[PDB]
Amino acid sequence: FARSKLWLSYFDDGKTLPPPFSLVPQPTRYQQIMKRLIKRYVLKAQVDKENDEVNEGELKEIKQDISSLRYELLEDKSQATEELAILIHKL
Amino acid sequence: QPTRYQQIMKRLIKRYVLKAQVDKENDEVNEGELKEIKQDISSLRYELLEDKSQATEELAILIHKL
Amino acid sequence: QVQLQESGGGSVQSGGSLRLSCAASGDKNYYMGWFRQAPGKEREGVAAIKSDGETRYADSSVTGRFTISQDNAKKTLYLQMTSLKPEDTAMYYCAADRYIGTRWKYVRPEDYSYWGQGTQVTVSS
Amino acid sequence: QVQLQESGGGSVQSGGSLRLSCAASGDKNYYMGWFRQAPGKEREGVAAIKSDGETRYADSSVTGRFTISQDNAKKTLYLQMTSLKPEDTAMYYCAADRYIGTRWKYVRPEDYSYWGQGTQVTVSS
Amino acid sequence: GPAFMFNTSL
Amino acid sequence: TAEEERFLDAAEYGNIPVVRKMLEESKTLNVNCVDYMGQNALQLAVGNEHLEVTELLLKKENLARIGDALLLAISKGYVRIVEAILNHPGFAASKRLTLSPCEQELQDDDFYAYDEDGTRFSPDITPIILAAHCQKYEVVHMLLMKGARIERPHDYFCKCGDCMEKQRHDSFSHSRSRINAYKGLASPAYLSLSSEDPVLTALELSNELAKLANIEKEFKNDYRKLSMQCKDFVVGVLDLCRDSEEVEAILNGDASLS
Amino acid sequence: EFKNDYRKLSMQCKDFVVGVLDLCRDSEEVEAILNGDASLSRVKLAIKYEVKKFVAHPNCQQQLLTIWYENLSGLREQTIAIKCLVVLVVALGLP
Ligand SMILES: [Ca+2]
Ligand SMILES: [Ca+2]
Ligand SMILES: [Ca+2]
Ligand SMILES: [Zn+2]
Repeated sequence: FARSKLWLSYFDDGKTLPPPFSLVPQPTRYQQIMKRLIKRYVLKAQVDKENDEVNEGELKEIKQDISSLRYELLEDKSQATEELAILIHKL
Repeated sequence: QPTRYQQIMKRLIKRYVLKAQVDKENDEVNEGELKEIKQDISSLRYELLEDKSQATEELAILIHKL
Repeated sequence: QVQLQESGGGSVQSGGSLRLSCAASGDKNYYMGWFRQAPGKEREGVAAIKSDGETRYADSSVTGRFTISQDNAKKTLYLQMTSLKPEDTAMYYCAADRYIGTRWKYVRPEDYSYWGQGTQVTVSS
Repeated sequence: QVQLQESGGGSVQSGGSLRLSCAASGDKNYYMGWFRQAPGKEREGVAAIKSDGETRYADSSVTGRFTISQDNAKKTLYLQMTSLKPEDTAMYYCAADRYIGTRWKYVRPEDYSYWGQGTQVTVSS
Repeated sequence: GPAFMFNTSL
Repeated sequence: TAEEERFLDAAEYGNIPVVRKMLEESKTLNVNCVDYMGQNALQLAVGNEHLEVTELLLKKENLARIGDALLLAISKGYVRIVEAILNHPGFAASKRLTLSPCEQELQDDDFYAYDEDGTRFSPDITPIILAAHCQKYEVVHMLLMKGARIERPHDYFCKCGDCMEKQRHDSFSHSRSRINAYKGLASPAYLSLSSEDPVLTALELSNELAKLANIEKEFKNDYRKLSMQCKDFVVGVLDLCRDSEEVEAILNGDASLS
Repeated sequence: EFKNDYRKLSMQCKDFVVGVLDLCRDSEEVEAILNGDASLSRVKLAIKYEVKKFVAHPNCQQQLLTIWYENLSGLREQTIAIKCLVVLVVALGLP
């Protein structure tokens, strides 16, 4: 950072000669680039989040997915039994 | 056909590849790895619930014949 | 129970233009939509519009040629039908519901609780 | 729709040699294979070859005695059958498909969309 | 391709 | 549209019955519809590791983002999805895996494009380089079996036509392109599976990367990191030796301690 | 009293622009981040705002080196002694 400040002092055309010898006298292209980099940033940020450690709350979310799935499946299995139970009555 | 040095190198490289894969499996699990399992349950849920619905429609049309 | 009544239907030649109106009686109609039911088939979505005006259209066959809109303040739902085709001949219903959810963007008839009587649209080529 | 027609079949004595040819008409045939269907059973795989030439053979009974190959440029599929056995008597089909997937290495008939008429091969001992 | 084949087509 | 909203959710969350149904009966659906981030069904299915959805989408012709889905699958190490994508006539029939990053940037077919303009990774990153970067041993092997190789980036003071015109054109893409190539060459996944003598290859490459750290002062940390990757690969191979014969092979090469 | 809260938020903006600069892959993207819409407007702002990692990032540094060695492509790769050698050559012949 400090070296760059030294460089920027010499980029201007005013400081040419040393002090002893200085006595003698639809979207624009930028918008397209910004959109690419921001989308590149958002996707890179989401990838970096997915590289973070998994917490207990994230694992509890999966535990509840199995909990919800278990109730849906067991009730669905019970629906097969009741359909076959009433099938016997007709037969 | 291979020389003895080639046989030793093949053993050590296979020993290295398997050891590297074991060391990867010892790394911490990330959020993305857990999301992959969450989607496995998501995909499995849709397959099973539709499969359960297939039982109902088969029995529904069975009543029509009976 | 919101009361929906459809109007504007009739017989039009192919490539014509029609405008369906739906008068709504009640306040819990934050979600409204249009559904068609061709004979011999099941009722399917056409369009759906929220209170804020966010719309979604079923399929891409009706996109660009069918427009849904609502006075909202005046409690009326409109369906502007242009470039009519013979396969557009069906019975058109307007449905309303207080809430839909994440399935709103699918325009599915089973998510709507209040239904109108339906008006017959017959496009002849 | 790719058109497949089989040729080269016939009756051969046991231990003989046969060569089946399959003329393909169309461009989306990046995956081709040979399938046999013995009477009283279901259609089962024999071999399958990609465009790049990667092959897999069903079972180990046909490995080493059956060879699949394709002119590729000339749009022809070949099955070189050697050391024929009486159980090899079946109806041989060539099938083509644009894409298979991870199930390609199984040589499963249900993964192929375009089928030929099939040629009868009868090996007599 | 690979230098070592640790595994003929399976 | 509602059909595309329903289709994208089905692919993203692995609703295989719905995905299969829509790809069969629907005649008004564009498989190339994108979500709020410009990701179509294939990119959403690959990202969530839906192999069954991925194969259903790839059966549908005129499907887009085939090249990006492979890179996305390689990056996440979805080996089963990778071989499903590598079985798409875009890869199977052509020679995209064999051609170099330079030859790739001459085709200008936008095969590995993830959107209207741009790619998910740097354009110089090929499937084999990406697999080496991520250190996917099985993916590198699969690509190596297909004939994919990392082209060496030439010397820094190379006066050939390619190195002269690339430095003149950009001089920053070229500098980043050679780092990516060396980042794949210096990976243990590619070091072990490519050369017959990975220990000799890693030692020579470690010196080559160490010299470039001085030459490229601004990217010195990038090259020093890659040199250490080759340094601890040969230490890792030496650590696995269990008898004298294995040690004498690593230390003496093919008792001169070469 | 809430100095630590605001300094933490300032660093969040500081490493966001470094993160965007890190994603640039060719000269055009770098010239957009550094020059804004070759006046290094954003480089001067980053120095003014003491966003040190933005200026010290290799993507920004490689752009400064190009301007630093405008017509000295040969002197860029020369050794330190040769660079010190030309200082004396300039010093002796400076008048
Ligand atoms: Ca976390
Ligand atoms: Ca991990
Ligand atoms: Ca999965
Ligand atoms: Zn060169």
